[PDB]
Amino acid sequence: HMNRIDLEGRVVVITGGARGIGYAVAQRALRSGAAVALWDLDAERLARSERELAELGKVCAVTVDQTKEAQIEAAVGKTLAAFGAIDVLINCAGITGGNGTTWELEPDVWRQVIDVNLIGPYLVCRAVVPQMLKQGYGRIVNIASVAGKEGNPNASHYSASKAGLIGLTKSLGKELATKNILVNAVTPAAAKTEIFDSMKQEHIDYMLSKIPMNRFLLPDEAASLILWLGSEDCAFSTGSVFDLSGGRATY
Amino acid sequence: HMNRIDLEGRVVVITGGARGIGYAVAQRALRSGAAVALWDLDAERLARSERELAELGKVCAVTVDQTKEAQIEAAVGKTLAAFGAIDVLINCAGITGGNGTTWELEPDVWRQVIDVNLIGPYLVCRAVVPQMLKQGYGRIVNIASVAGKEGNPNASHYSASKAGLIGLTKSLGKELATKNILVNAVTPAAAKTEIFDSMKQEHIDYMLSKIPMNRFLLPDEAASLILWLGSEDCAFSTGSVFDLSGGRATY
Amino acid sequence: HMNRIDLEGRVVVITGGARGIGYAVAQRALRSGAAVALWDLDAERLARSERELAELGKVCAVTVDQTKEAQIEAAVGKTLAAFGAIDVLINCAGITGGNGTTWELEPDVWRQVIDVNLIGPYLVCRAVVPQMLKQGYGRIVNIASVAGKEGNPNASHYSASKAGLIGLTKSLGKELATKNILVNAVTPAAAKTEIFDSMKQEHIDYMLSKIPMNRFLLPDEAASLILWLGSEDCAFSTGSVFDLSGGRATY
Amino acid sequence: HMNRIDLEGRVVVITGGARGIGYAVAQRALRSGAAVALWDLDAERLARSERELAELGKVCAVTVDQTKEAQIEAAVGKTLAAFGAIDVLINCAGITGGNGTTWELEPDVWRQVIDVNLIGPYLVCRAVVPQMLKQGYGRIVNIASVAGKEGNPNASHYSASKAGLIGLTKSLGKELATKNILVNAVTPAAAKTEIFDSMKQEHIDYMLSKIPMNRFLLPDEAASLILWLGSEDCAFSTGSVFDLSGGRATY
Ligand SMILES: NC(=O)c1ccc[n+]([C@@H]2O[C@H](COP(=O)([O-])OP(=O)(O)OC[C@H]3O[C@@H](n4cnc5c(N)ncnc54)[C@H](O)[C@@H]3O)[C@@H](O)[C@H]2O)c1
Ligand SMILES: NC(=O)c1ccc[n+]([C@@H]2O[C@H](COP(=O)([O-])OP(=O)(O)OC[C@H]3O[C@@H](n4cnc5c(N)ncnc54)[C@H](O)[C@@H]3O)[C@@H](O)[C@H]2O)c1
Repeated sequence: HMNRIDLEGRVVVITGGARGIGYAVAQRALRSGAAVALWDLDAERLARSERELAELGKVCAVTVDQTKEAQIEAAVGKTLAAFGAIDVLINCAGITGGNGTTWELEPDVWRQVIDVNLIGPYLVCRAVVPQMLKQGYGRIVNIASVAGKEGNPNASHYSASKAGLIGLTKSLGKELATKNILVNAVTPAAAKTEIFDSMKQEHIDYMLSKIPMNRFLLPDEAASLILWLGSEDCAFSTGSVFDLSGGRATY
Repeated sequence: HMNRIDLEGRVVVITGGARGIGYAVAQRALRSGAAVALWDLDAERLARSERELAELGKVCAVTVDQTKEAQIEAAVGKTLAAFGAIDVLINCAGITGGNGTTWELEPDVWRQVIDVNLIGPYLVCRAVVPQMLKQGYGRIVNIASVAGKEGNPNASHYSASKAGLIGLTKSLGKELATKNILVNAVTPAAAKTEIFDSMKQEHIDYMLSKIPMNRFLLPDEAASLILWLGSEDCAFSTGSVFDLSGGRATY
Repeated sequence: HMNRIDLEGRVVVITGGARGIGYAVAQRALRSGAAVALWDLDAERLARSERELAELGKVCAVTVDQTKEAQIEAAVGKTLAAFGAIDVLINCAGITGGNGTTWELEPDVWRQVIDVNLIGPYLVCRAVVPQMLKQGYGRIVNIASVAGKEGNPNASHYSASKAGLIGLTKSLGKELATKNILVNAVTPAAAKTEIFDSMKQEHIDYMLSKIPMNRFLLPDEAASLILWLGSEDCAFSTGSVFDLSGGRATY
Repeated sequence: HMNRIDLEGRVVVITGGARGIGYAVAQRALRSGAAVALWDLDAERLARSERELAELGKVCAVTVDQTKEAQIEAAVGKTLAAFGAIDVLINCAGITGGNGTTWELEPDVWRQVIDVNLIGPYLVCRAVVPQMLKQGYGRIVNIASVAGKEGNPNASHYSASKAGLIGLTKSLGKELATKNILVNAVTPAAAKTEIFDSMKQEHIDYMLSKIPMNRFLLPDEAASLILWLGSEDCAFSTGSVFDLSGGRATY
């Protein structure tokens, strides 16, 4: 009994599309009638995901490091050559940077998390917004985290980067509010994906204990809301934050 | 290009269903396959709305003052006799109480706004939750306001009541988080309905000036998100607040 | 090493002044040079508290039920007869209403908590604000709770009442923003106003598990911030919420 | 009638101390009995500010780029040689980065704002926290902005950097909550640190239209709250955000 999201005729770019939440978003988008451009850093995994997802619809895989402007420019070009538009942008491709106190983390890792998780979505938005303006239509969905609302201990870099991504979402949504391009963020709690391998077990336990629903988020459940925000039904919500924390968040 | 929300086989109670946002929710729910129990104080208008909406699906109209426990009990009984379940509850039936400073409003009007807008949804939830527990399923959607997030000047009673409704939503969602009944609120900005007749023109202008999208909310747009929250696709969001303010709200 | 708050020549009304946080605020206000009007329900506890506090400065004990307009009017008159002004209003008369799920609490207790915790501060503000407008100066501090930010399970009435009090604070602060009367709320965690039952150590452990500082708030610590908000140095903060949750709150 | 903040015997580091809010904080800290280490980039402005402030108490001027680990290490050493401790850290070195839409700002300016406004305070905290842990005491105050709560249009980099700084504050406060080092942020509105161009009265009117108090924040008013958060009376607030927006912020 899933809702039938209407993405017919639309083109959806998904960063981080090779695995995890991004891959589940790709599956649901293809089942909703979209063409999907799957953007990811991991060229080998991306090839396997492309061939799996092609069974569901039109897919174009693009290898891109979303911290590098020149690679993003080439990715926009390849996407437009395949499909002719970018109607929907899902920024999904973050890293955790491991766990440690603010003063014990390595500064190069702190900077890397800010680069991948905050600078990256900024650079992708900078490249894609002019195309959405050209179209007179777009939807942008930034995948943040409940950590960006809350400031998790032992995850200061991750939390600051996702809090910053929420701030970017609020500014960009207000800049585009009269231009038919709506821009929102989602705040998931932990979902059991491969990103768990980059964290300490005690941090995973901590994240679970704070969830009133008493289980982790499933990627398919995340995709339901993410693609709602990528659809025309999302019509009067912009610069806003939509929660996926299983009852945890208090705002 | 609207999404097809799957409410097939479900029963939706809508308070305030005779007009405005509640009526638009009823239309969309019927088009989504739900049976609708339309609850409202205005017995005459409710009869006209029932006969209009019956063209779209199964409708049972129920006259009820949602400040009166005994009338709510009778309304639950009438709804169950018609349709056998209450799967979804949309609390929509608020009043504004006019406009004036906190110290110049009449205390009886201040109390009346709290009664209708906060006590009322509490009493309806109290009566309906045991039925949802009996079913092993429910969705509750409380229609608050951006005023409940922000505290509008000259609307202290309305703002306090809607802020209180958000607090109730957060408590109730956490109480039910392991019971398969998810509970969320929405925060609309102003929509041009008959509720405008109860406010001063300068307050209407104030509300509009704060909207980055530069227009009012349409009832049909509100219904898209309200019924998403009333669907099974809403799966890992509870005790949460979903915005409909056209870019205004900053949280 | 406590700060010396300058309340010299100011008159402070404290509701709930005979007990708990209100009593600690009274002690600190007298030590800061204020005259204090202690407003409370229990004439006997008031008389005892007045005798103790008179050793610190000028105190007027006022018996008043802050849910009753006529008693508030008599209380304002008695305060003005004693001291000639009301410069600062501290609303600290809240009750908890016990604990239970939203659908199992008694409706009359739900209503009583709304009346005491939300209607009461509204009624006191509506009587006191006109006096502050005559003076051209005032400070209002509403004691809310972290429950008003978060929606605690099994405390839906308490949480809704405190969330509503925060909404009132936001509206009233904006109404008075050019009138030299600043209006703010505080959100304490679990405050150690009472030694709990010797059999509830498990529940005490649970409450402390939500507080990163791993102890309860002391009333004297609350009074430091409450009276800062009651002082002239609070100069550019209004309609705002100041946290006292020991690291718990995430906004 | 200002409060007498007790900073007797304490050492306060102020980044951005030569100008604006940082200079006003220095004046108030010296008047409160503190020794002040003024940290700033401009040796010339630092020397002028040091000469003026030395009339109020003990001051050590430290030339440091707070984006450079090696310079921060030299700055901590010079501060400890002069004064023997760092009890209080005020991070007040932010830049605006100009204005423009998200897609038209220069990426190197976007990165520079993140570096100065988010990476810099992180680097200063990582050097100073170990010293506060050796002392068994500290207070950290991060000067953020209302833009970090709200996401101002045409200031996406500034807003994201300040939102990220708030996230860092929340994580670091919780990491230190049992270590006697409390960590909080302030959110000023438009502060009158500089007289704006004589031709921008229309833009000044627009900024003031968003502030209910209808004037700009004064640096000395900001310093009252900033140093309260730097004092022992700030005792049960950590990982929190204290507002200085003149009624604008809605959380
Ligand atoms: N998984 C969770 O529990 C969880 C919780 C909260 C938020 N989130 C967020 O959701 C998003 C998806 O998480 P996930 O669990 O699917 O993660 P994941 O590790 O399974 O997948 C992330 C993907 O991003 C790609 N990627 C990383 N850096 C990149 C870069 N510079 N350029 C391009 N691609 C890059 C990786 O190759 C990978 O395929 C992330 O932004 C994450 O922060 C996840
Ligand atoms: N319309 C807006 O601009 C706007 C903005 C923000 C929030 N909201 C909220 O959305 C909801 C719907 O607003 P609307 O514009 O459709 O209002 P409306 O005035 O058009 O309809 C409200 C309905 O509620 C009914 N009602 C009132 N008191 C009742 C009671 N005690 N018991 C039962 N029914 C009762 C009325 O008869 C009416 O049919 C309200 O809760 C309102 O506060 C509306």
